[PDB]
Amino acid sequence: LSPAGKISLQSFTGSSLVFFVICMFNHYYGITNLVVNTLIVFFYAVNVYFFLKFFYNEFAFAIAIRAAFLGLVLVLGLYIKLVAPPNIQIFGGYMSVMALFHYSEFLAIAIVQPKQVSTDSFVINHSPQYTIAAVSSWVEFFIETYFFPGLKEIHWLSNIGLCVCILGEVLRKTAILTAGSNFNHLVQCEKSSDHVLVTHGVYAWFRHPSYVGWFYWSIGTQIILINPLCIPAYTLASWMFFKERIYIEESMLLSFFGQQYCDYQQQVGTGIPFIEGYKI
Amino acid sequence: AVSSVPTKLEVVAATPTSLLISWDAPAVTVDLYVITYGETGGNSPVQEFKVPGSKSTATISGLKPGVDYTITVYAFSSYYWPSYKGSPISINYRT
Ligand SMILES: Nc1ncnc2c1ncn2[C@@H]1O[C@H](CSCC[C@H](N)C(=O)O)[C@@H](O)[C@H]1O
Ligand SMILES: CCCCCCCC/C=C\CCCCCCCCOC(=O)[C@H](O)CO
Ligand SMILES: CCCCCCCCCCC
Ligand SMILES: CCCCCCCCCCC
Ligand SMILES: CCCCCCCCCCC
Ligand SMILES: CCCCCCCCCC
Ligand SMILES: CCCCCCCCCC
Repeated sequence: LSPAGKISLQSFTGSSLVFFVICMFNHYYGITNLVVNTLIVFFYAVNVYFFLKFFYNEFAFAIAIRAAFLGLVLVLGLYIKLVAPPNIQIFGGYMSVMALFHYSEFLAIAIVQPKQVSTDSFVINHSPQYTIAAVSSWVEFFIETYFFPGLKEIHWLSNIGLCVCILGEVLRKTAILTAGSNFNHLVQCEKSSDHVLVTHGVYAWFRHPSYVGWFYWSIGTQIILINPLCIPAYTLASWMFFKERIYIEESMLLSFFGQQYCDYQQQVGTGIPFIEGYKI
Repeated sequence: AVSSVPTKLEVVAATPTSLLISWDAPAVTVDLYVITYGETGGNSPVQEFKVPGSKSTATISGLKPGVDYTITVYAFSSYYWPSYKGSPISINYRT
C-alpha cells in the first residue's frame, strides 16, 4: 500500500515480533517479577526507539515509533491476559483492544485515503479531558481490583465486552472501506469535487455506521474492564459527543447533496439511539 | 498559537460595507469554523457561515455603514471532547 502505510505495518508487526520473543523468553524461564519484566521491556523499548530514529527521517519516524509503540501495547496486553493473576488478566485484553483500534485506524486511512495520512490518523487524544477519562478508567480498575478482586474475576462479563468491541470494530472499519475517499477523520464543511453520497453497504443500515461502531466499542472497553462507574460515564460522554458531531455534520451534508440526503434521512436512521441528526 | 481555542480575532481591513477578519488558529486540529456576525443588540438573528479548519481568515459583506457589530468565531474540534463545539471568541467593530 502507500509508503506511510507500509512504514506503519513494518514497524507495528516488527515491534510485535520483537516483544513477542521477549515475552516468550520471560515466560519459559519463569521470569515473573513485575519490575524485572518492566525493565526488560523498557530496555528493548529504548533499542527500538533508537534503531527506528536511525533508519527513518522525521516524518517517517513519527509514524514508525507510534506504530511500534502500539505493537508493544498489543503484545504486552496479550502477555498480561495469559500469565497475570485472574485479578488482573482483564486489563491485558483491554490494552490489546486499545492498541488494535488506534493502529487499524491508521491503516484504514492509509489504505482508503493515502493523501492525508498523518500521526493524527492514529486518532490518539491528546486531549486533557479525554486523557483524564482514560486514566480514570485505569485507576478505577486497579482500585476496584485491589478491594474487590472478585469483581474483575467475572471473565464471562468481560468477554461480552470483547464481543461488542470486535463487532464495533468490524462495523467501523467496514464503514471506512465502504465510504472510500468520502471518509475523513475531520468533518468537512466544503464539498470536494469528488465527494459523493454513500448509501450502500453498512450505510444502508445506519447513516453514521463508523460512529455507531465507535460508540459501542468505547462502551465495550469499559465492559471489558468491568468498571461500573466508567460504563455509564463513557456511554453518556460518547453519546453527547456524537450528537453534537452528527448534528453539524448532517447540516453540511444537506448543503452538499440537498434532497438526496433528505431522502436518505427518511429511509435510514443514524444508528445511535435517541440521536435524530439535522432533522425534526 | 499556544491556546486551544481561537485567539487574536481582529478586523484586518474594512470597507464601509465589508470586513476582512482574521484570527490565530488554536494549537489543536480544527475541523471547521462557524463565523457569526450581527448588529450589536439588533432585533434580527445573526448570520452564519463555515470556513475550513485549515484557514484563519474570512470575509463578511453586505454590512450597513456606521453600525456597531459583534463577530464570533466557533471552532469545531475533537480536542473539545466530550463536546464538539468549542468556546467562542468575540470582538466588536463599527463600520
Ligand atoms: N452517507 C455519507 N456519504 C458520504 N459521505 C458522508 C456520509 N456521511 C458522512 N459523510 C462524510 O464523512 C465525513 C466524516 S467520516 C464519518 C462518516 C459517517 N458519519 C459515519 O459515521 O460512518 C464527513 O466529512 C461527512 O461529510
Ligand atoms: C466475524 C465478525 C462478525 C462479522 C459479521 C458478518 C456480517 C453479518 C451480517 C450481514 C451479512 C449479510 C449477508 C446477507 C445479505 C442479504 C441482504 C438482503 O437480504 C435479503 O434480501 C435476502 O432475502 C435474505 O435472505
Ligand atoms: C495485515 C493487514 C495488511 C493490510 C494490507 C492492505 C493493503 C491494501 C492494498 C490496496 C491496493
Ligand atoms: C502473544 C504474547 C505471547 C506471550 C507469551 C505468553 C505465553 C503464556 C502461555 C500460557 C498458556
Ligand atoms: C474507585 C475509584 C474511583 C475513581 C474513578 C471514578 C470514575 C468516574 C468517571 C469520571 C470520568
Ligand atoms: C479505613 C476504611 C477502609 C474501608 C475500605 C472500603 C473500600 C471501598 C472501596 C471503594
Ligand atoms: C444500534 C442501533 C439501534 C437503533 C438506533 C437508531 C436510531 C436512529 C434514529 C435516527
